[PDB]
Amino acid sequence: YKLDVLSSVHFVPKTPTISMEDAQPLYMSNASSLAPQEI
Amino acid sequence: DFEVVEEFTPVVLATPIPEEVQQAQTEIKLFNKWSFEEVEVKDASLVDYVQVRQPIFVAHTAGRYANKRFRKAQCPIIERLTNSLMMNGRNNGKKLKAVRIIKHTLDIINVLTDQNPIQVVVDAITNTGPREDTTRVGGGGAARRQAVDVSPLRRVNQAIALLTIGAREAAFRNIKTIAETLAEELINAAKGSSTSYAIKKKDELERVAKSNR
Amino acid sequence: KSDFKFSNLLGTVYRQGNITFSDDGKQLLSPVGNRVSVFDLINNKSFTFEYEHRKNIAAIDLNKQGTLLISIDEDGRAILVNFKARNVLHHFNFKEKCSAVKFSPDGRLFALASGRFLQIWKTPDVNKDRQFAPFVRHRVHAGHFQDITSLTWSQDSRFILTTSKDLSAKIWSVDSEEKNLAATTFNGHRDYVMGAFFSHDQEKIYTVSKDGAVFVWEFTKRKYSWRITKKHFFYANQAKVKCVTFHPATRLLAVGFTSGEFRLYDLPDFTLIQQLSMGQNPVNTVSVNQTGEWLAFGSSKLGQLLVYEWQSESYILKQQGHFDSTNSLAYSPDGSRVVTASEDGKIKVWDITSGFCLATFEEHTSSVTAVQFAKRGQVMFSSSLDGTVRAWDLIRYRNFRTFTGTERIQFNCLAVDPSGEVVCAGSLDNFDIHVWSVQTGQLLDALSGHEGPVSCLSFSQENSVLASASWDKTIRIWSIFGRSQQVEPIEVYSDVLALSMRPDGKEVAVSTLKGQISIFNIEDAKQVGNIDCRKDIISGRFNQDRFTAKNSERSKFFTTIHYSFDGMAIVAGGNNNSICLYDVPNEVLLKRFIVSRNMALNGTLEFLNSKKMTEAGSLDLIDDMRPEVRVTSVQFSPTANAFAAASTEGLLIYSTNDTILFDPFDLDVDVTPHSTVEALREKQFLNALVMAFRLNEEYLINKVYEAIPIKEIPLVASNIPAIYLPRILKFIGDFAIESQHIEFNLIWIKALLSASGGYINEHKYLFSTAMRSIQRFIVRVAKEVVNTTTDNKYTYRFLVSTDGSM
Amino acid sequence: AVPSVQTFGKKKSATAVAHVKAGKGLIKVNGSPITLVEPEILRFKVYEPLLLVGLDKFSNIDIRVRVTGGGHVSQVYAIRQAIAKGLVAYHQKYVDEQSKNELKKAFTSYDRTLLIADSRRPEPK
Amino acid sequence: KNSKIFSPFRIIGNVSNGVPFATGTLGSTFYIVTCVGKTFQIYDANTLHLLFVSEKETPSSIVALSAHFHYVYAAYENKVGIYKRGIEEHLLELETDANVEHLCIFGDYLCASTDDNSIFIYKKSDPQDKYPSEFYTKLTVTEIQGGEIVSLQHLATYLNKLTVVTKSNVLLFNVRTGKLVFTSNEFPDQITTAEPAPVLDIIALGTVTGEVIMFNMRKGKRIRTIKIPQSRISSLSFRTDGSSHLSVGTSSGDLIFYDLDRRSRIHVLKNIHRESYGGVTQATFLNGQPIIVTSGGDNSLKEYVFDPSLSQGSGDVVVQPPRYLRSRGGHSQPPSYIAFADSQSHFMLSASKDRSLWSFSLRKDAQSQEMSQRLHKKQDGGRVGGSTIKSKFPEIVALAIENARIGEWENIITAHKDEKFARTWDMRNKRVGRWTFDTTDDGFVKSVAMSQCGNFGFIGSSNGSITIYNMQSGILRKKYKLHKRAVTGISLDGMNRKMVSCGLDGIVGFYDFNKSTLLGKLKLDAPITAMVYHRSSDLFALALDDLSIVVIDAVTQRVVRQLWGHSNRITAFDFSPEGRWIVSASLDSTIRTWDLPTGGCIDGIIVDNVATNVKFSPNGDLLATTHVTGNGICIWTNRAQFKTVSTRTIDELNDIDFNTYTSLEQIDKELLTLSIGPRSKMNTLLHLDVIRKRSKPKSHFTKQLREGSQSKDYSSLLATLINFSPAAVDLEIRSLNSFEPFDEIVWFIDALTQGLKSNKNFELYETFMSLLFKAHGDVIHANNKNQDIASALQNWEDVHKKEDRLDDLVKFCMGVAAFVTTA
RNA sequence: CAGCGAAGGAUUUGGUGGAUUACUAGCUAAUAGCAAUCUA
Repeated sequence: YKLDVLSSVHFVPKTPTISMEDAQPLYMSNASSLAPQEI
Repeated sequence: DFEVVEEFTPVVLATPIPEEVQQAQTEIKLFNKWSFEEVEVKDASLVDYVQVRQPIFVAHTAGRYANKRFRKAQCPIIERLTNSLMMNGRNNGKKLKAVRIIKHTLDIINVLTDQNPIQVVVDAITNTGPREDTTRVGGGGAARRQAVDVSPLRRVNQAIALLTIGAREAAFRNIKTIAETLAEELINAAKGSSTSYAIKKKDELERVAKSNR
Repeated sequence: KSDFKFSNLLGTVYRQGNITFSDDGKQLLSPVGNRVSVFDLINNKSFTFEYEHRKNIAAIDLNKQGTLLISIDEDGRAILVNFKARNVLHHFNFKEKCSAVKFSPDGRLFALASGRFLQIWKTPDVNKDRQFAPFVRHRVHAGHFQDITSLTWSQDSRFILTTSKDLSAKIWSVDSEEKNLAATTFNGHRDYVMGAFFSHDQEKIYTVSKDGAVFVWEFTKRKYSWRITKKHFFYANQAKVKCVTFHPATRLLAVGFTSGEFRLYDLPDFTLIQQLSMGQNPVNTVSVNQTGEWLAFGSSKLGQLLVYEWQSESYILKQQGHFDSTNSLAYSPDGSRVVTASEDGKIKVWDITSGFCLATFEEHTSSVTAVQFAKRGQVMFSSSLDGTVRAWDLIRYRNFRTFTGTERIQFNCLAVDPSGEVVCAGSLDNFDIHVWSVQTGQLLDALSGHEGPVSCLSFSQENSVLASASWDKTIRIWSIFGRSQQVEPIEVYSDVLALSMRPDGKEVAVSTLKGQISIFNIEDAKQVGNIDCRKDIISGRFNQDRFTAKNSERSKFFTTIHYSFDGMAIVAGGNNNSICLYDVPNEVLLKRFIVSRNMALNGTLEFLNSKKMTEAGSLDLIDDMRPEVRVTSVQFSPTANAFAAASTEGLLIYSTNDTILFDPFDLDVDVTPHSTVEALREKQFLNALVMAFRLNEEYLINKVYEAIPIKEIPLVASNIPAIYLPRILKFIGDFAIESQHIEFNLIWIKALLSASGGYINEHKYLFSTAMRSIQRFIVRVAKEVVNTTTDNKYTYRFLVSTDGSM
Repeated sequence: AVPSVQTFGKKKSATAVAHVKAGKGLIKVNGSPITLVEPEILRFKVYEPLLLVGLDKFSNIDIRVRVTGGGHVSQVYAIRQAIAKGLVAYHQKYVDEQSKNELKKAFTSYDRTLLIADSRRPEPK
Repeated sequence: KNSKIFSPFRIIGNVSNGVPFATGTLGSTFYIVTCVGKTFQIYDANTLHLLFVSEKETPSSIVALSAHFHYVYAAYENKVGIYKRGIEEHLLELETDANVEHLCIFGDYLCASTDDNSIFIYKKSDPQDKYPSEFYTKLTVTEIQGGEIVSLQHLATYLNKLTVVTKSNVLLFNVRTGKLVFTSNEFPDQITTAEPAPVLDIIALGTVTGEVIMFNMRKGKRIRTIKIPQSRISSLSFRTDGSSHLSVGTSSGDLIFYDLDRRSRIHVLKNIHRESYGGVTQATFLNGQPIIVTSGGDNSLKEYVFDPSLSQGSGDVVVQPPRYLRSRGGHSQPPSYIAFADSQSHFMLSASKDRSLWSFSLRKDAQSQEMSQRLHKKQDGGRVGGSTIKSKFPEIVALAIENARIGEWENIITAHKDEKFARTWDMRNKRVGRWTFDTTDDGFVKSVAMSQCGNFGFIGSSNGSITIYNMQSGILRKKYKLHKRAVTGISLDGMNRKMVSCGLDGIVGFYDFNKSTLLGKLKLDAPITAMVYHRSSDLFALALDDLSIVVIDAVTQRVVRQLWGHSNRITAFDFSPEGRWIVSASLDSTIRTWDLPTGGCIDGIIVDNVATNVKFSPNGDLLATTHVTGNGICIWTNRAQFKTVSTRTIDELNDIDFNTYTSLEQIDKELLTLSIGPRSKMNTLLHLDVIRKRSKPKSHFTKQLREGSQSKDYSSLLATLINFSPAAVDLEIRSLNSFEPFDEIVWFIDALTQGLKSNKNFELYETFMSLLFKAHGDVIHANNKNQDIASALQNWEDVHKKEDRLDDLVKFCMGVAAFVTTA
């Protein structure tokens, strides 16, 4: 990160129950997103 | 009525240009003599396969019309004719000579039959292009053929080839030059008068296609 | 047709300020950038306000009537806005850096806290007209010694309780005739007191320090004045308190810390109810609905927010965005959901109807350079600097293929055959185009011919020829398939960026580095024409550069162009703050948008303020870097006139609302909306329909369209003339996507493309954006309704026809 | 001092330099007048930059063109390319940029080989 | 008249009018309260920004104002308004019909004087409150005691005295007992100014002949006299920074600085303000400051600073002349032509009858600055013509802006009065452009326009020729010659395809560019005096001379609208930037709005002065009108942007009135209809178990149900059921209390049966049935063939069978849509 | 050389003043006093 932020033109910005996981994939209320081959 | 005034001082420049040239700046004519407009492909099916909508000055455009497939069917028909006319073992490369002899050719085409020689050569192409032929299919290696039809690119190409080599073969050992020989061949082909080499070979090929149909 | 108002800002769901619910628990106001977004929760929608601030905003409030809000940025340039009309009302300059503003529960007085002074002002009215100086100052109080940190009212508008980075926290009466009722000052905390709250009756005063202490002041005895009754504590060790709120009637405290944690308590008992975290970066702002069911937590550094229902633990929306890393864009081929590819390496998937994400893809390690969609909606490819072009299914929402090179080279642009059988990517350091089969993941080939890096790629959507553009000042056309592998080069003047080819697949627009954009017919190599696009893109002079904006040449060119979907208008965007759009037959600019008008971004102003210049160095390079403004990739939507542009503040999305315009079509003296409504009430429905189309007023189209009855929709749909089909087809699409009369719409579509299907069939590109919205409507409401009604049918049939009793 | 502009033009090995400046309307190739240019059948290939767009655009400039190398047809293509882009560059710098891209539209609609030579060839099939 | 679309906002670009201003101090600050016609304005004096304005106008014009510390005392027809921060805090109605003339403030006693030598003095009720609110008494000077009044003031260190200055005599008062005390001597000519001195108890008073008497009222004498030849004196002041300097201001536009310690003219100033607009109306030193604030009647306020001396030893003998410091002005005559510069509605341009051009800024009113007439030198060798003296330009008639190539070459064009050519300007660097576009047929310029690509300018001469020019060289391109009298309007499209000419002959000529032929000609039956093209929507509205506003669309060349109804010449239009309205002002003192869809007249404001020019902002929020009189420019705020307005033809269904249209519930009962609102209610209801299971971190209804059961209709139950939250819907429907009889299950299935019988909300009724089936369909499958629930399911499917036409429809439409979009 | 062309023409450069963000007045111990003083 530090070497490719100085080698670039455009700016780069940089226990409890859960950290809540706000960046979630797979979500259109999907549970069995597996393929039938994969089952 | 109405007018549009674009120029406000006439053309008086220091190198005095010829008057026919500064008259040709109003509209482009081939060789400064023949207007490309009011020239129509009388046939259908060869329109947009003989380029006449884009006027030129001389027949020596240096574009690239052999790298793609069909883009040799877009360079204009006059220099298509002169490029086929340059083809023989004695006189390859000499397309300036080819340009000037088709200049003399279509000039005397005009002075004989005066409509405009580009119209003469366009409907000469449409009348000379064959509409069917055969193909020598195997059939056990017999005397076996079958009539097929001809795509218009092959029609235009074979018409140009027939006209040029007919002019060459009729001007081989005669008093006439290749210029006036191509002129009379194009005039006979424009009338479709069944006399010239190309129209004779066209009717012969369609005859054997109809026979072996 | 080309009057794109600023519709929405997708991405960056919160960055900086204070979240605020409305009065009714329906809308959530989030301080997104220099603008304010509004998320409508139940009608699952959103918008962003069109007005802009000159720096990042830092205070939001609207009155409890929900009528007008004010918003204050970093230097106090307060802007107030009719909330129900979305227009600005008045600008104002409070002279110093505000921290918190609060309207009254009455909503007739708002007080704010600029620096150490607090000041009560009285509000203007929505009903009284736009005065010149509408703000009448009520009073200003100066009882503090350092900056105020927070501010609250009583439940009535009589007392106002303020708290500061000065260790004390004080109280005030709003009139001059309640000075004995409250004038005192509450000392006693160790660190910055940032919470001060009345109870539900105004007798208990809860105060909250920074280091986790909570005192409960109460007006009791050893006349007698505000004895602290209890020192409750938090005991989070390295987590000092960052943001406090307190719902009074349900008696709910909510505290977010430095550690990225929050807790909500029932305060008058002091019982911990919930303690949990959202990440390793602090909860910058809590706010709570008036009915106490919902809370809202904003964390600034990762740019996330979360509305949480605490009674039944069900999250209404949890969202996370980016900043200045929005490296490319794509639409789904039905213009319903958007894909944002961002430079930290992740693939957010937004949707346009709402404003929210629905799926990230945290897979790549380094940056993701470009994405695009393929194979009938539901495959999209993403191309990175990891050395990876990887596929993504957008139904199972998973990866399924990953093509690499042979040596880990960074990729920069990709394209994909519309018949999704080959995927092509181009790099900065190999001069080649890598082709992969996609049904089998092996490397098909690498095809060459350039001698500089390939800047951009595309596939023709019909005849499958490929067009690449590279810094050899060269565009190159490959015919790959069908036994030939035939190349054809085309020279251009300067080096090339940003190829984009027309939806006919007949010509190609390239955006060269000299500020020009050329168009090449690809059946020939012939240039049709070019637009000099240089002298009409305002490039902002930066803070640190020592040349003028005129002689600057940082961005006097474009870096991503795109066509419209009729092949008639190029939108273009670059590393400057202008996104322009041109129309290619007349070859002329027809609109230029500026993307941002705040100086917090770097390259916005072409003329910097002279007072900041000193004897040596400007006064903004003195640290106590600044992000440039770029528009990395721009696309027109498939199913709208709208278009999106991915800039440093996320996706800007501009759109047409043909509601507010008079955009008629060959009317004359007789045709009048009164004439169409009389033609409808004398029921010549075809004549009233074309009589409404000529007005091109969409509410007349709505009225005539609804008032046509069912038994002759085939008759009018037969008799409707040819030149109105794009208008009626696109109208039925963009009204039916959010309408309700589903059987009416489907009768209309069936009538239309039964009576005139062939005309569409021979004018596919005339209706390409028309009947894509129709297919979006079909497969995204009507097919779902049919799916559940068939599931009910089959579950009934099974639960009757089968038996069993044991 | 006097407003001038120098452009180039290249066919296969012929090279043409064009000094275009403000003047009275004289067009000279190696001191010879523009009319006396061999091989006399491509004099219109030389003429078409000053003939497509009308001599009124040539009334105020004068052009001197040096040519080296190549044969006859290469020299006349080099001459016409140098004349064309010299006129375009003069109108880009000293007069109307609107007239500049008018001229560029005219030349590119006729043939862009009159503005950009096709250099990078051949192909290893 | 009152309006209903546009509300008036502010008259911008206006600084002074000629009333003597006043000044006030706050700490170590200084504010200048100047009058502008009816409202006043409060500048500060350090940076001379605007600070305040009156929040609403006065009934008459303000005749006299003064200022104490926070408060501004305005004075008009019969009253005196005590104001604070530009807001009126107390009216004071005088006990007469006589018009008030002058006033003064001192201590407690306010003192105003009417136009018949009657002096109402007022007193503060409490010697501690902020302003004099209570009438104390009424003195009256009679013609025995002196002439008719010309000023009054309380000079300093006088125990509740006052000094009335008449035209012939000075006369004191003791205002507590209402007594006169000391009439002065006789004065042999009319005096017109009297200002006190910062020395003890003397007052300087200047006459109509140019002499200043210095009356010592304690002594009752005169001390000295400054004689000046034939100068109508207007305004005195003194400088109070120690070095004694008197300063007279002569109504011939002169400002003379006298020393008093050695009776010498320090420096004269000639033609500081214009002569004919009153000269130096009021000039004063700020006390303790070596600066001067002058104000003329010519809409100008200036500050002149005295520099420190260059003689460090001599000092007070060598005085440096006054420099010029900050100043704020407008043009001093009513503005002829008015444009809006940018799309942001920030800058606007005026050009006035006094031949000056200004760029006003309606955002912040210290940004307004004059454009400058300094010619760019001819770099081809020529010499600048015109005259040798730099007079201002001839009067501006028309002009045209296109901010598309702003500052890169020349930007805006203008068209002057009766001169044969039409010079151009630049807006970014704000001065005169290089070139002068000429008509080439000796006709004066009458119309100017330019392309929105910022290249081509368009001159339309009085002899019908339209010459077009390029604006980065200044050369001519082509000369369109169609008309045979004065061309009055030029425009060109957005995309430069077709242009429109508009003559006085009635010929409207539709030409196109890039092929210089014309393609359309229209003849109207009147002469034409104006044309406004709406470049967005391709309509353009023309004045006529039978008072029509003929709106023609440029594509099919129809006369598409004809707005009738004016009584005199229509001086101006503008399109609303949406193109819905034409606002047109005309010489019957009216300004009307035309809703051009309906062709109607929405409202007509009867404005008191005839509005010459009317312009809408690039964005639809501001309507700037300029009138026959008034030095300013009145901007108007349309309330139509904040609330929707009617459409109703006035002369001195509600949905098509208010331009809107709500969608009906369903067209009939034969048609299906989804639920009103979000289309995600279906997905959240079908998946809210897995939604909460993925979003987890690691009765009234039964009452209504049996009510509707015994009343045998469930419409009230369904109206309850539809519209509450999915969590509460599932938590309610999950528990339905059904062990033996299942009456509740039969009631619910019959309720959904009655619901989807109506063909309404049927997506919601389908997902409610599916929610019940996932909830406790196990008991339905268990005691299947229970007669009641089997009857409920039987007639439920018998009503469900009608909903197969939906999937027939959509599986038709999807297949044929895919076929016509692929093949 | 020419012409343009009202009692000069054409350039170099300093200083001051106004803009470069959207105009609600100053100070203090601030529900008030000050602006001549916060002291008893």
